[PDB]
Amino acid sequence: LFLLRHSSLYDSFYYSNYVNAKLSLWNENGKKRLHKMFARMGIPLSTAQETWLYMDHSIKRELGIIFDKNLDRYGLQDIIRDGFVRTLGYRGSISASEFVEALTALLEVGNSAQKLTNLRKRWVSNFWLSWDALDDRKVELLNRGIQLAQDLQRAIFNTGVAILEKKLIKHLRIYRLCVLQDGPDLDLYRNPLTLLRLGNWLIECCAESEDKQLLPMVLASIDENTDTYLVAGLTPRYPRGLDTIHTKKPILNNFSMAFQQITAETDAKVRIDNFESSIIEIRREDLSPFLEKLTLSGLL
Amino acid sequence: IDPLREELTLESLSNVKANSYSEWITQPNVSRTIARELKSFLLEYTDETGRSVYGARIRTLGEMNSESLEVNYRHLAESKAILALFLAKCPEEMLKIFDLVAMEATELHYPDYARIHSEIHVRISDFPTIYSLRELRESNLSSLVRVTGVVTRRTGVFPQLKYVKFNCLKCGSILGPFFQDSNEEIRISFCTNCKSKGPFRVNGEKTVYRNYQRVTLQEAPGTVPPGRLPRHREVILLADLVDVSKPGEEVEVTGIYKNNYDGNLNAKNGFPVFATIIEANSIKRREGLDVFSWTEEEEREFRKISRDRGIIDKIISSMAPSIYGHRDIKTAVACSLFGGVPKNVNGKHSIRGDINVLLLGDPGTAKSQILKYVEKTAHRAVFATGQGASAVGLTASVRKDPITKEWTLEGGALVLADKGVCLIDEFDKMNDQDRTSIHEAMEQQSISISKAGIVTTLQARCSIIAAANPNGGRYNSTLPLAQNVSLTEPILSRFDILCVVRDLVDEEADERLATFVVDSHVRSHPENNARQRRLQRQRKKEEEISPIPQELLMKYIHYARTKIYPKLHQMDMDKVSRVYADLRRESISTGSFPITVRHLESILRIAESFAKMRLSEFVSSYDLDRAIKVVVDSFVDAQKVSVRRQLRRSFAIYT
Ligand SMILES: Nc1ncnc2c1ncn2[C@@H]1O[C@H](COP(=O)(O)OP(=O)(O)OP(=O)(O)O)[C@@H](O)[C@H]1O
Ligand SMILES: [Mg+2]
Ligand SMILES: [Zn+2]
Repeated sequence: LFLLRHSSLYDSFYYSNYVNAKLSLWNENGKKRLHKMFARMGIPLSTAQETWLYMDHSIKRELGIIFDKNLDRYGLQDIIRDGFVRTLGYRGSISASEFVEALTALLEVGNSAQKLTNLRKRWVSNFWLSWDALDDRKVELLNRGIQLAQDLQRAIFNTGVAILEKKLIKHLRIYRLCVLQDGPDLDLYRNPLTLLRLGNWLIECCAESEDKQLLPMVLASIDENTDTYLVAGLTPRYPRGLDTIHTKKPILNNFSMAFQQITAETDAKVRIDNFESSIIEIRREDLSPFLEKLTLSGLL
Repeated sequence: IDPLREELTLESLSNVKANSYSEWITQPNVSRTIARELKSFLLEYTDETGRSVYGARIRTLGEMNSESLEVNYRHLAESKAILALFLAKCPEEMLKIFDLVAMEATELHYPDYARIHSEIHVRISDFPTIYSLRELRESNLSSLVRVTGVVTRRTGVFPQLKYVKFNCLKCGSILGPFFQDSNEEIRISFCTNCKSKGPFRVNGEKTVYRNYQRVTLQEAPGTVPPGRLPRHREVILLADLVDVSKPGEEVEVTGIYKNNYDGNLNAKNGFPVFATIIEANSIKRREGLDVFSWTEEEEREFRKISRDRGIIDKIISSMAPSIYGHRDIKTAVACSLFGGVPKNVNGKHSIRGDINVLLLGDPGTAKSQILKYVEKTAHRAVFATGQGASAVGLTASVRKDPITKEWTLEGGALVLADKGVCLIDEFDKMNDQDRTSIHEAMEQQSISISKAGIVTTLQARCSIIAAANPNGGRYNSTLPLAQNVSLTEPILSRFDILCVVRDLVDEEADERLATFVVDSHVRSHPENNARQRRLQRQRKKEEEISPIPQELLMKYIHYARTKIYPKLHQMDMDKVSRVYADLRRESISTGSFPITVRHLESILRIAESFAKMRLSEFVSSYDLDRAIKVVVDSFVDAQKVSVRRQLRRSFAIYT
């Protein structure tokens, strides 16, 4: 769940990759199913939306039993897991996943060639902003990171809802394409980490579950301020929490070699400089030709 | 075996052995039999498709954390007639048993639902027998009755004790729990612990409360026989029913008609008369539930229709088809009905989205009828006549709350029509003060009130459509609009589209008008399943005069005003800038009101409304040019003939 100990239970079940993938909350029927689940579990709706700290302590104590009793029915039996929790005296607890999410949020949204340099240097500064937060004397940075993580998750959820509702994910025998060209949150999708967050969100929902074949997904986002696409080549994933022989074998990501070959053949000023080869930057006028070349490559 | 645990059969319930129905129902064995039968009905009732209606109803009830399970009376009557008869004759005890059975059934689906709510009230929806406030007599006391009326009063929401616990003053003993009837207060005249007739008091700070509200239901003016006084009663709304209706609504109330002893009435009238009030059990508004409501299936139809190339023309034509001419009126009024997109800029600049239309012309021109039509078509509309209106009734009125005895404040005509339309007929006849009362709502979009120390500001964001006839009884085409109507320059400026109507004489036009009017009269003669056949013929005629059915259009207006907010992405500003410059260049002539920027704002508003017709969030060029045409024609027609010739000559591309 997403920031269970720093938000409301309803929000924890709402802004979650696995929960949404299992229940497909992006449509109204998913929200109705979630409401029915909460009603069956016995937790009221007003109580479920109260912050974790101020929520009634009885339900907080009995939560594990409630989850065990009433989650098999809705298929969310893989939600339960064992994780590390670190708490300092008289201060609220925090789990490893929440700490990592806060650190990533601080890295992402915390705070011609000139714009590129400014963006990269802002990311470098955010690196140090995150570095300090990793200490026990800088709890304020941790709280700010948690708030920023909440905001980023809300924005990514909204964008994913829009994409899924409008059915922008075209399907091809080899790969799947999702190109963004408008929206209110397109500014955020310039940091590779945020774009990868959106990619993971989309991969979990209907690309790894819902009886769908596993194909690499190419996700791109425009930025009119520089006229280029932050194309990212993501790898598929097997259903979460399903141990099997095929699950043991890692799913290799073949985007790097095909990307390099296509860049070598053509000339579109592709910026292959990120350490992760999955991400490049292609000019606006040369996106569709590059996609056609990738389709013809047959190397994915 | 315990005798108290034995249960009768279904037939034996019909055979009543007791003085009254309540005594029969209250018996243990009969109570258990009734509970079993009600549970069976809830758990085994199926419709034509065979779906268990009440299982899905209970699931939905649990989904929303609601404490009300609506039950259809017809289903109960069809399944178990005797139980329906008992519920009709003795509502209180049957409803208590039904509430217990419904709480068991709900717990069947959601085992832990008791934590969320401990009581699930059962509400009867469709009582076959409908009464009126005039025909209620003593025979209806303590029975379920369905009445129709209009709400004319309402009080605030207060908590009322649900279980009380008294105490003594001589010995200090504390009495047990009781149930507090909504109509009469609990009275104790003798103790049980000290067994003395001494005074008492309310104690036991631990108590469970419930919401309580009271409204005054009055008979519908139309239903009242010719010129008779309307009859009113007081309705009590308990928890889960408060704030379900507001003054000025037509509602149907199903509840228990109870009575109680009132000393004041006996002292006043001089005879042993008892006060009466209705304890509400369900409230509904007064086909189905609401035409404006639409479904997911219908939303797909609207998108298909909007794809039509000339949908805008069909919408304009389908508006007031019974009226032959006055296409400019139809365009303006349709634009007003569709409305605009209000805009705010960083909380520093506010732009109104409403569109105001002033209708002016010769006496017989189909002016009031169009306003009457748009009254029906509009979602929330209020109709007021110039003669029969006042500022106090247009802003608000102050009342005294019978419970708290603190002065409250009513809603006015403009307030009641917020986010809607405020139609005014015979506008020129209104007095100066009332005409000033509307200046604020026209532009400020808010009404300020200061009465009885209740200083506050109210929200009034509504479009105004006004109809009037020119001063002197006719429009002298030679003179300008200034002298023709007595309205002052400000209010005249505030109007966006000014569709002046002119009644001239022409042989061909009069022939066409006569033919259309006579055909309309003959078509609507009263003489010219059975209900389905009637609907089919009505649809035949409706399509005869309307390319689009009225029913679809009514929902179309609501859907467009709700879900679509068109915005101007990019468009050649220079076109409208050039039109504005030319308007100012040609408006310098004496006798023509200067073309202020208010016309430019109106152009944009009409463009947004026109784009709303297609359900397109991109304001294309065609809509902007059409809005330019509308505004230019509206301005040109208002001027004198001498200036009209030059204005028509100069403006050719736009018109
Ligand atoms: N173009 C038209 N087509 C059909 N009927 C028309 C037309 N013009 C006028 N009428 C008829 O003229 C009659 C005039 O009454 P209506 O209520 O429409 O307004 P009015 O009383 O003439 O208006 P005003 O308030 O300006 O005096 C109505 O019966 C209307 O049907
Ligand atoms: Mg009239
Ligand atoms: Zn006593």
